Amino acid sequence: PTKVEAHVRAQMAKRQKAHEEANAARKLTAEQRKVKKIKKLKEDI
Amino acid sequence: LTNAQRSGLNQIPNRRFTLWWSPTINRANVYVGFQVQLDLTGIFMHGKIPTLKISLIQIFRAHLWQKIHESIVMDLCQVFDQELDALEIETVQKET
Amino acid sequence: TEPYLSSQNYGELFSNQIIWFVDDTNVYRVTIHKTFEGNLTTKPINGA
Amino acid sequence: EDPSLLEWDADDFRIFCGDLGNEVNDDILARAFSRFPSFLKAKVIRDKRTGKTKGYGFVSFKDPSDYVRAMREMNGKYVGSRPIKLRKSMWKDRNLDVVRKKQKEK
Amino acid sequence: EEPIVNRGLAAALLLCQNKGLLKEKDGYKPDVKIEYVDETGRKLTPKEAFRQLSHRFHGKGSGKMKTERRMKKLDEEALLKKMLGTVALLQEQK
Amino acid sequence: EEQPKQIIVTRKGMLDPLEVHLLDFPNIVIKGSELQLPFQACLKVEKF
RNA sequence: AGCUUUGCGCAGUGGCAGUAUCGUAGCCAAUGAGGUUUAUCCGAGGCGCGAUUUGCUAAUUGAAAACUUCCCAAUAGCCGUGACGACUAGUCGGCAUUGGCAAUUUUUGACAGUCUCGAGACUGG
Repeated sequence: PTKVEAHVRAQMAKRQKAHEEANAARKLTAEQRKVKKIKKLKEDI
Repeated sequence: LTNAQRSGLNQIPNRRFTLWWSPTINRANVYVGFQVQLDLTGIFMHGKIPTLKISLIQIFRAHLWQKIHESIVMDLCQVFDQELDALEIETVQKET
Repeated sequence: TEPYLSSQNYGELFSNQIIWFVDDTNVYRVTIHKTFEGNLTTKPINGA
Repeated sequence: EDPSLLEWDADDFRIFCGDLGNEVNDDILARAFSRFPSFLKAKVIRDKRTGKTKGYGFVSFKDPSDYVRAMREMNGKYVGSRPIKLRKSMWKDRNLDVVRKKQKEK
Repeated sequence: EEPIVNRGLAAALLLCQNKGLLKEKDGYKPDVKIEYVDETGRKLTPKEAFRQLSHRFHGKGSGKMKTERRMKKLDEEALLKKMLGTVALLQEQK
Repeated sequence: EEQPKQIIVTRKGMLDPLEVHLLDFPNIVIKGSELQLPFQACLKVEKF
């Protein structure tokens, strides 16, 4: 019984890994947070 | 389902009734003969009983009459090959 | 209807043909619990 | 391994049409699909020693964008005298069912 | 509960019975057996004996997919009847 | 390979639904039992 | 810089799914739907009609369940016998097929079980 849900364990690891991939890209890497915090704080004086 | 399909679904028990009482309805005393032999089947149908024609065609569909005759012929020759020498038979011949 | 599993037919349980027993009696079970003043409860519990 | 499957493939996609009228359609199918898009190769399976059509036919399209519109529009469309039924081609040959058997045990 | 006793046969019969594994004519008994078999020797179901008869009658057998299902079904019977408890005991590792 | 071909129901009101729900498996045999086996004793052991 | 709220979108774990989820082009609806509780109070959708894609796999019937078969003929150890051949009626080698190959020296089983520290003992009542 360990073999079939070991396959599906590798596949759900693939699935959770793909969720973490789609969160890994589109992440505001290190400075896109900085430019969006800037365009939040720097108004249109 | 449609009104015509409900009609046909209620005529289904007439089909099983006609097929049930077929040996005494489809005889020659009951309907004087205009004996139409059923196609690819050895049944004669005294009287146009179209419900019985549909039921007996659906029984003998896919050449069941010829398959019955072929199976009985080949099983009988299987019997005659099983009992060849102890009836003093040289061989059998399934005729063409 | 198959011969029910009698005490003279149970010897067929142990040949090579794999056989299961399905006991479904204990599937739906309850507990009936009283407190004296007020009312009485019946808790459905898990079964097998 | 029949030596005739190699006349359509250019990594192009094949639509499978079946339930076709065996009295006709030898080039009627080509005539009908030729309007979308251009010159292509569309065969009909007419078996030998008989000259009778086995039903099904394979129309190989250049695009899988072309394929979706063609499939959706000509599904059940009156062609010769029977409405065509459309599915995707199998081509389960040796080099893919060996891979399928290797994917079975994994 | 019966052991197959060494120097003894009858305990094996009491085991297998428990397990349920059991014109001037010639003048003679013609033991007609009418039996339907495939090429492998298996005793054939009358539905599939009629199917073999009708394949030979119509001259057109099954397609490829139904022969795949039928052949894989026969070796499913062969693989089943030639025989996870030990794997369950080894997993019960915890 | 691990599916059974003979299933024995302890309680007699289950072989008739088992006939209905196992028409995908006509290879299996659903018989009743004259001997009932106390699998509520499995409930009584603390582990199960 | 970190925390965090709200709304929306994406994916994931789980749960639910015919008193559930929706469509509404027909009408009505914050210019108030719908209100028996608390009514000089509450505040959101309501009534009808109409519904609830796709891929994979299994199983059944059926002749056939849709991806480019059956049949006939022949070929693929020894003891005897027949010729051919070789060597002196006998012997030997190869070839061929017109009977046989479970009764002590072989190929149709004196084997099987037990016990003791590579070696022996016991039983087959």
